[PDB]
Amino acid sequence: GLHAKIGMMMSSYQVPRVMHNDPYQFVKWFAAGFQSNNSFSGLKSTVYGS
Amino acid sequence: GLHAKIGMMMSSYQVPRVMHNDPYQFVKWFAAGFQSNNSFSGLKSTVYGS
Repeated sequence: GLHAKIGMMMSSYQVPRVMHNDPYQFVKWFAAGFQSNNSFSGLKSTVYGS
Repeated sequence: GLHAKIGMMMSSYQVPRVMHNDPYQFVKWFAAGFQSNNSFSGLKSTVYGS
């Protein structure tokens, strides 16, 4: 039915500091997608009420 | 006669990746020069036909 597929799990890292006055920075990223299942005969599987 | 002098011989390296979406990049560089031997009057050592 309604299912999800994760591309890359949620990870985090720090942009490294080069000089002595480089500001602190951190980055979080994530990737996934969604789809509701249809059959071969064209039978939908989710109902949204109004 | 015709000779060459190599400044730096052919080397390669990779630009390092900082973030998680930094593109991959590589650089190759090289340095040398050429000279045909001569003398004081204008006597030469190479002939180019037509």
